[PDB]
Amino acid sequence: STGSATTTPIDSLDDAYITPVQIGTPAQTLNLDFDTGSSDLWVFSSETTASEVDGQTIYTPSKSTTAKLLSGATWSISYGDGSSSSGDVYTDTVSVGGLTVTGQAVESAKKVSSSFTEDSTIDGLLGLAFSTLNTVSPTQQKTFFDNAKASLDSPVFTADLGYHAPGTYNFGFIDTTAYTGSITYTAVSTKQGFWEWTSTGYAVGSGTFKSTSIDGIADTGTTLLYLPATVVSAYWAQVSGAKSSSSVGGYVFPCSATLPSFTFGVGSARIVIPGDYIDFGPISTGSSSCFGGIQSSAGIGINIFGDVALKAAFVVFNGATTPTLGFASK
Repeated sequence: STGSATTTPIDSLDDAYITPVQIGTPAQTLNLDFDTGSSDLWVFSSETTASEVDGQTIYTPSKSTTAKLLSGATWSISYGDGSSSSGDVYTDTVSVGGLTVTGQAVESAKKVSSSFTEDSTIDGLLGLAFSTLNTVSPTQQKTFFDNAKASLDSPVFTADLGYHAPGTYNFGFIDTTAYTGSITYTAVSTKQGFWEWTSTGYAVGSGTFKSTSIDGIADTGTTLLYLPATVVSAYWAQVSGAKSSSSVGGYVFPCSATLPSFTFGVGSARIVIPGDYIDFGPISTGSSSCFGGIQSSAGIGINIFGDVALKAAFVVFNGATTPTLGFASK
């Protein structure tokens, strides 16, 4: 089997991407944030505290003939941005882009933090990291990908995120028309439950490539590119007037700037992030100070190849017995 679904930016900055997912019988379609940095499929639901719902579409298990309470199971998750959610669990039929999993754990939110409530466009998350990070207790649950894997033509999914445009998540096949040149594959460590890999270095603009190992995670659920302070300082030093602002929470730059590109290494290959992808616009409405899309990972504890980086590539998440990651230009 295979699946193919379009993923759409939630706003004009590509802050996140939503992908329609069918849950239950008859189908209830919710727009979920596919997140390769976590491993829970959770949804706004008929059980979510009413004051914490503001415009989201909810899953109502009582209206699904295939829903079954997973008795005794609870979940609770906290994300790197400080947001959180928790609740109980049902199993139900879940389909993405024509690919159907029966008995998928659907984690029903009883509580969500304010950032979730305030984002009316995101109806929940669909985790695509390794199932060892799943938070369901006392019986840990498998991700949608893990459940689908054995039925897939090939044990892979791909992320093809758009810049200010829709893109695609495919399951079970590699669309050879969706990228240019060849795919370069690189080793993955699953030790921390993430799609963790080591970039071979970077360049700023038309500058020379610096060969240096940068361990980080491929994370579709993080907006920005978070890298070591040395690397980030070298990038922003090439933008007149750019500075790190503790008051704003990272690097800002004059909105009048033209940003240089940023290149990262994948083995001997190179992925170029155009300067425009690094512009996240005014820090507040009407400001002439703009927020940067490359920020320091210092104090996160891990480097994160988020959407800024991933949307510059066609990315293969290879879930074979020995997982790997592939990157192609597009």
